[PDB]
Amino acid sequence: REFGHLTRMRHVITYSLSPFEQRAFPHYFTKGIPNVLRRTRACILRVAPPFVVFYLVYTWGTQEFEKSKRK
Amino acid sequence: IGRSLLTYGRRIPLAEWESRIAEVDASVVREVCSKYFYDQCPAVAGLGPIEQLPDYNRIRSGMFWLRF
Repeated sequence: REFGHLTRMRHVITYSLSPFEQRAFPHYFTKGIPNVLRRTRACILRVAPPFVVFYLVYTWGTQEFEKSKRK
Repeated sequence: IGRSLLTYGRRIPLAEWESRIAEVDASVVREVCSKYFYDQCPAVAGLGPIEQLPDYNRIRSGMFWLRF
């Protein structure tokens, strides 16, 4: 299971470039900030609703324990 | 004869090509190799079937011994 024995592959090409010939942060605050947006957006419509429920039960339970002793 | 003119002027005689070669020594070779080969970036071309051909980050690390 080494590199010369893995698969067979046809007519495709690639176009690399050196590390010492370019820059590491092309655009740091103009791409990353709109990026985090579409990510979180697309996904915080099915991660938040489950955790609202644990908050509603938490406040209903300490309220009852408190008023059963202190009238 | 007709290519010397477009590149130097003065077609170079054979007596001159030999007194240039009388100059080279062992030390002259070591300098001119370091100036052109040591710690430089290469260009690479390849035609199939190649998967083994190593990644660019590992061809570039073979251009300097980690001792000298």
